[PDB]
Amino acid sequence: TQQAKDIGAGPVASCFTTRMSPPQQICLNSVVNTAL
Amino acid sequence: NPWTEYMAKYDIEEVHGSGIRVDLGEDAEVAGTQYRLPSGKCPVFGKGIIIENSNTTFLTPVATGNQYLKDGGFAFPPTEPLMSPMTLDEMRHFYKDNKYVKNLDELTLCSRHAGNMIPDNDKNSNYKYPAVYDDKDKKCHILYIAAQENNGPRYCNKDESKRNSMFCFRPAKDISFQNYTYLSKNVVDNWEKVCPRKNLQNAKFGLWVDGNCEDIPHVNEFPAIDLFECNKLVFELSASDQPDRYKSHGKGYNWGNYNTETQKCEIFNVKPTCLINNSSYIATTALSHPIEVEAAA
Repeated sequence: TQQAKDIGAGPVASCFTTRMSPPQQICLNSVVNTAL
Repeated sequence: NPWTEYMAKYDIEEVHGSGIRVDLGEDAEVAGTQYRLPSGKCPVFGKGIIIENSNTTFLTPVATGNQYLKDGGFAFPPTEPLMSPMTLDEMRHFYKDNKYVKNLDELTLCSRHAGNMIPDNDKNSNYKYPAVYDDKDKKCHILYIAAQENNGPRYCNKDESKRNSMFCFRPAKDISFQNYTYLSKNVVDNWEKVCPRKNLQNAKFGLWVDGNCEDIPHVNEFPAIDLFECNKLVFELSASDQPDRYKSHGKGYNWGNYNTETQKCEIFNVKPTCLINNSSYIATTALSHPIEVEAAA
């Protein structure tokens, strides 16, 4: 996991908010594969 | 030096400021972990990612739900409302009301669109996904996976029967990637002025010394059948942030003088500061598109 971070492995995310107003919520239809 | 501003776009350390082959130039905190993020300020023309021993193209969405890992690529999975892929038109519509973004060129718009998504754990809004713009279909593809290279039995597995194991992959330029442009969150909106794009016909990169443009005094010669293959080689040897000890800050073998007659890609790793008029040469960089040439005119 240290070396994963070091190669650019990212955080898991389920939904997102937008940076640009108006703030909007956006969700993945399903969970990203566990092995990431 | 009358060359100073013309040559400003070629000072890749300054105008790009990050890895090119692998760009992981910044860190973004999310719940106390510093994730590595692409951060280069220039578009990387023609770069894509190759998944080794695989038919999976990297713009395929990441595996979600019941899919195998090795069946998905790198791109955002489907969302509601659907954020990726998004065509140029869709983006112009979606961002029509935004003063800063609405009228951006397609590449910067694609970068700002990818950088619009805050992951739900990212209380501080640090994390911005990179993107790939495909200018044939005119579609922006947000990349869920920011990683660009992973090799060695340690961290990936090439076995096509183990479909939930991590795939190996590497960045590349390839004729099939000609229409792809790889975009960090930091792509500047004036990249057209301050970043390389076109290969310079009838020109050889040089160094300005005491009133004269001198040849690059030491280069690393690779044979190459054409300009495309030279650009590919320069890309392979260019600034890389792949394992702030691991950051290149844009330092590397980023420039090439391609001699079309001897078919030599003359590759070097210091910023050039002038041009020499030589009908045998085309001046390329790892950032430049591997096809487009600017007329000697």
